[PDB]
Amino acid sequence: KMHFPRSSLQPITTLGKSEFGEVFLAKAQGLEEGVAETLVLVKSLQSKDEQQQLDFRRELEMFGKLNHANVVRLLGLCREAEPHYMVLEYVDLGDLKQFLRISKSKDEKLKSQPLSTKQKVALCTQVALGMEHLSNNRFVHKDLAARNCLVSAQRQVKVSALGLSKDVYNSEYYHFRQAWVPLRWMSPEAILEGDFSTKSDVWAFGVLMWEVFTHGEMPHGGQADDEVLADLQAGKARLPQPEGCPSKLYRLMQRCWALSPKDRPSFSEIASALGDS
Repeated sequence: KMHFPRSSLQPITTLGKSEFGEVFLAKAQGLEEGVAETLVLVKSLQSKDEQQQLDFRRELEMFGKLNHANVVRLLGLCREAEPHYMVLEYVDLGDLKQFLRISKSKDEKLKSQPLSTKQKVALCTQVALGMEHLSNNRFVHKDLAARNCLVSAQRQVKVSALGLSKDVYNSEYYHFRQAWVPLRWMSPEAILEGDFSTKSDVWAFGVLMWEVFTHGEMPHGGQADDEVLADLQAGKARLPQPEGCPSKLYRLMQRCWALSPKDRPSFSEIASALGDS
């Protein structure tokens, strides 16, 4: 495909483990013309299980096909030998969730740089633009959340797919029907029927906006996974309005959480709604 020699990868930091394998940062020598070494994100496929092989292929096909400022690029593939690697574009900072939590500590006495409403909207708009492109290209992400978005030091956002469910973000994944699913970001049809669509990505986007407006708080924090699932089954799952979130944008969040996927806004509609602000 877009073959890259693994011999030009110098591992720098292990980020964590996904259901596919290890996720690590590396310096990629002579990856882009002009630049000597490019810091990249590497996903390995250490699982020879059928489902994981198909998911790894699904991700590299998606990133390989998409081309947008708010979506990470597929920079290389190492499928010439074992284990296989997916080489993705990285950032100078890290994931969006980490950025949100560092911006505003729960301890008011610590130094902080809280995001203004304008800054929060700018982060949301960039994700909506990246997701509008992804969905325009008939793809379904299935794991949209702040942990899976990347941000630079100047708040430029890119939709990615890290899925560090085994360690770093193990608290955001739930053991359900023999799989580790992102429970607190899932619409009822996606988790209870396995029905994933652009509209299940719309529900997840609603949750992501909530994560931004709370400076990265856990959705339904203080409720155990089992309670979250039972509330979702009963149609009682309701994220509260964060303080500092305008009424207009919370109602938009609420329409993303419509029970029927047919009543949720499309990404083009969300990108426009965010533009009024």
